[PDB]
Amino acid sequence: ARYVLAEEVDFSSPEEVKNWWNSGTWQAEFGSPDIEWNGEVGNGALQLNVKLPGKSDWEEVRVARKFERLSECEILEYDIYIPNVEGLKGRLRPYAVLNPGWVKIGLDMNNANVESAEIITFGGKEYRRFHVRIEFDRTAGVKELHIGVVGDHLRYDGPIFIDNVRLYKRT
Ligand SMILES: OC[C@H]1O[C@@H](O[C@H]2[C@H](O)[C@H](O)[C@H](O[C@H]3[C@H](O)[C@H](O)[C@H](O[C@H]4[C@H](O)[C@H](O)[C@H](O[C@H]5[C@H](O)[C@H](O)[C@H](O)O[C@@H]5CO)O[C@@H]4CO)O[C@@H]3CO)O[C@@H]2CO)[C@@H](O)[C@@H](O)[C@@H]1O
Ligand SMILES: [Ca+2]
Repeated sequence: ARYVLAEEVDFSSPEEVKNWWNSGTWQAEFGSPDIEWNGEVGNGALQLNVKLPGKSDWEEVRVARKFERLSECEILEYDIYIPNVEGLKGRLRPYAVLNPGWVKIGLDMNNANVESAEIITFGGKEYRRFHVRIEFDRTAGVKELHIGVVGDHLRYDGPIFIDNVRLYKRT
């Protein structure tokens, strides 16, 4: 099948951040501010301030945005960056959800142990980089994309960044 890019969010400007909201948590917490713009990471990225205790297999924080063409789309991609602090252990289990309908997509398709990760550099600082690619079916009536950042025995108190959110549809 062939696809074109329908929507893309690169967070080049802080005014994009108002389109995103905190859609909840599960066995994890947001700090304050929960979500903010960061202009160094990714030349602009969405910064989630999180606290994951690292005691269970599913410790989730979630952000969301409306996308008018979401019901026409079939592939989602995004990047997650985590500061390359020494000693971090555990697994990320990132996924996403389409709503209305709370349609969970990509469950356990992009899981990554943090210990053996690609790195990327911004501003002379290193970040662990995790790419997420999810295929799904055209889903009628959906209008919101929720991105779920999930830790699995990943004890971490600090920022996690999202960037390069891309949605593709068929030509
Ligand atoms: O407010 C918005 C929205 O929230 C809804 O509630 C959400 C809630 O906030 C959470 O996001 C919750 O999250 C669940 C995930 O969707 C998913 O179901 C996840 O499933 C995991 C599971 O926990 C477990 O880790 C499992 O591990 C397995 C593994 O699959 C394999 O079988 C292996 O062999 O065994 C292990 C161990 O058993 O893997 C699953 C993923 O594949 O569980 C999360 C915790 O429950 O989802 C809720 C919705 O279901 C609602 O309040 C809604 O009303 C509201 O709109
Ligand atoms: Ca960016």
